[PDB]
Amino acid sequence: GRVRTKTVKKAARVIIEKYYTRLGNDFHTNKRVCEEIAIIPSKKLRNKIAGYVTHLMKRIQRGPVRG
Amino acid sequence: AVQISKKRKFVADGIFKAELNEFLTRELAEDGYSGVEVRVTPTRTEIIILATRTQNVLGEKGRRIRELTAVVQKRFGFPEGSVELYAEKVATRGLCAIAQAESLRYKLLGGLAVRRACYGVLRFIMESGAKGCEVVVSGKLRGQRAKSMKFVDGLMIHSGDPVNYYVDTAVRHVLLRQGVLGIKVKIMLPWDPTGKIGPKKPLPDHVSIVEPKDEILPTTPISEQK
Amino acid sequence: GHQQLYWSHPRKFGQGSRSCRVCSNRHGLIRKYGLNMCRQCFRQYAKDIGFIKLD
Amino acid sequence: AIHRIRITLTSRNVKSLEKVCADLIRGAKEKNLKVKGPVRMPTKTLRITTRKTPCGEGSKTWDRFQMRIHKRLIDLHSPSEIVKQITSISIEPGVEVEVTIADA
Amino acid sequence: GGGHVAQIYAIRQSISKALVAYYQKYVDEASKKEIKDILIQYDRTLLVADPRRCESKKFGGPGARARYQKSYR
Amino acid sequence: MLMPKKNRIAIYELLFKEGVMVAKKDVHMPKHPELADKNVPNLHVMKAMQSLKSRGYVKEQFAWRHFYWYLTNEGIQYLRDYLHLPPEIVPATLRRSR
RNA sequence: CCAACUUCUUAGAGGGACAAGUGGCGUUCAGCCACCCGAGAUUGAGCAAUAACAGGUCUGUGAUGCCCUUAGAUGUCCGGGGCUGCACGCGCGCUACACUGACUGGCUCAGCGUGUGCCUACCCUACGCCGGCAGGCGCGGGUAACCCGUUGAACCCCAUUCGUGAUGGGGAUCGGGGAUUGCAAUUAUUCCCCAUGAACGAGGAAUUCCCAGUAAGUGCGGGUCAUAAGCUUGCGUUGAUUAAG
Ligand SMILES: [Mg+2]
Ligand SMILES: [Mg+2]
Repeated sequence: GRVRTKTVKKAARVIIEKYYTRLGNDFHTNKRVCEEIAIIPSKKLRNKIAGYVTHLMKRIQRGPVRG
Repeated sequence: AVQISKKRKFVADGIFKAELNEFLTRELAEDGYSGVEVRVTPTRTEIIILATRTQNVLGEKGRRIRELTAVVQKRFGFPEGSVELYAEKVATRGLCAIAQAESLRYKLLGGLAVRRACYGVLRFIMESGAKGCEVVVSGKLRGQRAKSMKFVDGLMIHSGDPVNYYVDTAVRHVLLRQGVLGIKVKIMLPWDPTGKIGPKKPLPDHVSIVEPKDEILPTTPISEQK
Repeated sequence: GHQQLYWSHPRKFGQGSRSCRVCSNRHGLIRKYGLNMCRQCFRQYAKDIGFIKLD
Repeated sequence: AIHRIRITLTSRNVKSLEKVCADLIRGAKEKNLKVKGPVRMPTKTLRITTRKTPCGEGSKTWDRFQMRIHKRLIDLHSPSEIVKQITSISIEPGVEVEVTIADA
Repeated sequence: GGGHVAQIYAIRQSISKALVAYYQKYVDEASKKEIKDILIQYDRTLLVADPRRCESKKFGGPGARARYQKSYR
Repeated sequence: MLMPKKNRIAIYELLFKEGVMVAKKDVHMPKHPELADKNVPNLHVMKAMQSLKSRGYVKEQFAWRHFYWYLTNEGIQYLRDYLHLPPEIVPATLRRSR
């Protein structure tokens, strides 16, 4: 049931490409970044986009993801 | 006299509000009626009719305003004129769903084809800034047995609670020569104003991302003392 | 006629005297909170009263 | 005068009575009166239930309509000449305000 | 509120964490972590609350999950 | 109906002093509400106003259970011919307001 | 001011948890499984697409087409009967077949919610004094986080009596008396008392519901209601087993 939807996996690639330098590998800081930088309508997908953006922040610093 | 409980006050003006909305629909059907808005005061209360064609509720110096505050008076029991109508032209004339539901009510009574008339109105909502709409005509078309036409053109959601205010539904009836026709128009409204013409509070299936700024001065430093 | 006994059976207590508020049924009505509407009638204005759902 | 007044406010919707709450809060405190806060009496939810069908055919469904009325309540002390500018600083169709009689 | 055994777990819960909160505030936390050691490893649910609740009835059977008997003929 | 003459004047004079009246479709009530004093039940108000429609002088709709009317302008020039009133004595249909 | 406060009571804004942390599995891709910390590492439900059905509803609808009827009217009202009639078959459901219980007396702890009417006239009732009991009487609150109401609910807890018995388990059947609702209680409206004490000893082939505050036992409040719950709808409690040619 953990598998993440499209519009969360769509909205993460538009963020982390465009704000790769304004981030980190911390979920609770990137939570606050994602609300600042784009209008999220509600809290649940706020920190659920932020989770997948952090899921790439420990990741695209290693290997060739679409980065 | 003696006074009743709050739980029977809120249903009393809840059921007051429904009744005159029923009759004024029965009375101002031909006008692009589209609802009411009521203000209860301990003074002259103020009902307003949101009619598009505001002429046809007026006569010579408000004929069908003054008695349509008097039929409301001597039914519900107001004092002598603590209630008044005001006719009011609504903005986005064919974008509120009830209005053209009343228009194509009378446009089917002139004897048109259903496909000619609906392509009239389907092109009329979707030209009127509507993000999406779809119109259903049900009833006794060609044959003994009755069938159903629908004219989806545009985007429209169906579930969640935000099919409450991005959309409105209007269901009306058209008495034709045999039986009764069924009209069922639903229209999805644009987010655009955060304000007047549409709803606020954007639809949660998309993220409105913004650009980064001009990224000025990354280079070797500078300073000013002022 | 002959008004001594015409409507004489006492329309008082009992569901032959309670009626539907909208268009004159007497079955399945809702006397809760003094609404006086039959079950079929209540659903159409449902929002028009203000009873929204869970959502 | 000098009195003891209580103003009440209740509605179906909550967001409108949240603002009418704070507006009379600031509307006494701009005239620097003394207020006791908005007391939170519990929300009255009535849950009338119907069988959702016009006939007897179905698979025994039911729908649960409900209306939650919120109610809040505030004392003041001031004389009741200014019950008009307590009345007429907000119009607001969906709220129902009352003021308790001022014999103290 | 409660019942007969819904209450005695409620006072067991209560006076377990009562002195733990007196020992965050009027003795050190070394001894508080000491008394939290004995309480947690022995059936932990004393001073941490039990979360679950009633899980309401639905509209087709006699409770939360039970249903009425269906009759095919 | 059977038209008692002093009662029909009382229902016409209320229908002449303004252009509204709000009879309700429950004919087994002894006392018509807007009149309530000159001893009229609801059948008298029904079947007099029903006589008017077939001539066309009044014009109706129907609410939930209330049975409203409106006064066509031919009705006004008939009501003066029943109540002996000149073409200065008018209803409230024309204007009293601002 | 002849006290300080919000911890429970209550809402409101906001915070909170995402499968991020840790290892293992896996094209090191979506992810999966183990623990770390945590109140929470799947809370329950509502709205639910296209395209359908000769599904149901003309006996809700001043929604309606057609057809029939229209005064020795299927319109309308009053009076009595009727849907409740019983050689029989089937379907949801309630009690029981006991000793893990039935009695008797102690003893005790809930939540949701509703309450006097524009018309419509009958509401929840605490207290007091009469009665073995239903109930009757005056006197008072309550249009309600104000009164009923700290809602002294049941199961259960404990002390006695009862002992494997068709038994004091079980209460169908039925006679007599007694009270309230009402225009009227008979074909018993309900309630109370005394008496009567039938099958029934765990249920054939078959079949239904259900996986954690779950089934199940257990009461309670709504709806309908003048008098009314063996129903339904909610709440609480005790709580487990496993085509470009
Ligand atoms: Mg109907
Ligand atoms: Mg035995």
